Amino acid sequence: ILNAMIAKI
Amino acid sequence: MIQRTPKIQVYSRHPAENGKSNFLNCYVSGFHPSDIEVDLLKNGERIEKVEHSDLSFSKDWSFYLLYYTEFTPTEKDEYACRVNHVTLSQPKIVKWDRDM
Amino acid sequence: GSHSMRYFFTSVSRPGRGEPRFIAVGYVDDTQFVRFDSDAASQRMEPRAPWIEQEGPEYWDGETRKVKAHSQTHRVDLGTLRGYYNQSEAGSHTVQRMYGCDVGSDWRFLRGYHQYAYDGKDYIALKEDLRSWTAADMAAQTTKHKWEAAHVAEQLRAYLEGTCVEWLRRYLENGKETLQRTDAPKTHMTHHAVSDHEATLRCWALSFYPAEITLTWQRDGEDQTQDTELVETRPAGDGTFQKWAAVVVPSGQEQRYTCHVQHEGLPKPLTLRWE
Repeated sequence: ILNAMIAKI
Repeated sequence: MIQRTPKIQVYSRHPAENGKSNFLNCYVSGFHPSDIEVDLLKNGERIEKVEHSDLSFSKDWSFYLLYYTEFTPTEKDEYACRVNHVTLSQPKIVKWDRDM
Repeated sequence: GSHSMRYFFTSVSRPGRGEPRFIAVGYVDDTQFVRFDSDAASQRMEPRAPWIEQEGPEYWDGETRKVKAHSQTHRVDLGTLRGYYNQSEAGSHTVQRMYGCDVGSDWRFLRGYHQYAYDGKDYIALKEDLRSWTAADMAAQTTKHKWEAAHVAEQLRAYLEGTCVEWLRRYLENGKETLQRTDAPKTHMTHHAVSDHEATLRCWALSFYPAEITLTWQRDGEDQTQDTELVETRPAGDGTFQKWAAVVVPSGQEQRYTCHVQHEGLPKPLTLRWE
């Protein structure tokens, strides 16, 4: 499964 | 910006046997950016129902795609792949060779 | 054997043509099993392997929600990166992202990855210790400082060492027939008279899984690496792969040449000879 947190650059 | 030329291979999924159902493949890899136009050709004419895999990329970030379509090879029908990309001044045509 | 799970994300801005393109794909070893396409009609995470289809609505609804959250971040990233490099709004630009985990033969955590690229070049990447960042240029260091303050690496490490490997094991057991298989290469040779005093010997390897393989030619036992035409391993389209290696041999010297095949699905390495 994907990671649930995706921080913006 | 970075621009890399696609490598092109045209081939069948199974060893070519005249009169037996198969899949014609054109594999474009190693290219950048992602915009690329790929066409399968039957006797110089574009094949309509052509599918392609989902865009992915290698460790070096260059993209690869598999275009494919069902076909039954014969002794006389010639097949080929026609690829266009920003790194190509004109479309590159690779002929299908059944022992390559 | 060892196994890996990887997610690949591509984002391409389309000036004047609306929203950016966004494509996500997931892999276990060399087998794709999920995909999401911003231009496709469903707007869902979709199965691409039969063994992931048994996952229920909660899996698909949650992966759809998360993949949309990846898409939204990449939509913002394109504008942000455009500003970092003082680029105009007229040009199309590419962002790529990859992350995932490796497990060894004991199926325990071995390695974790998170890499980010802008216009084909490395931008920022998590180091092997999963605690620090490698930033390519000055712009990337602004992202590095932002992610250090927000402890982005702390959450990534927990995902890579925990969730990533746990679900990798689950996928390996659920798709055991597809993912814990090896298909040995089916091999044959061809011989084509190019002219009257030399001929092409081509060593084929077909229908093998996984993609890793070694195809080499020897003459009197000596490696012919500089004199061998080697094509890139290519997908057959049915989940197996293909590769061949060819050498131009003077007529009457065919008996000197041996082709060697090394693949996980073979009980022992192959030595082939035209005779």
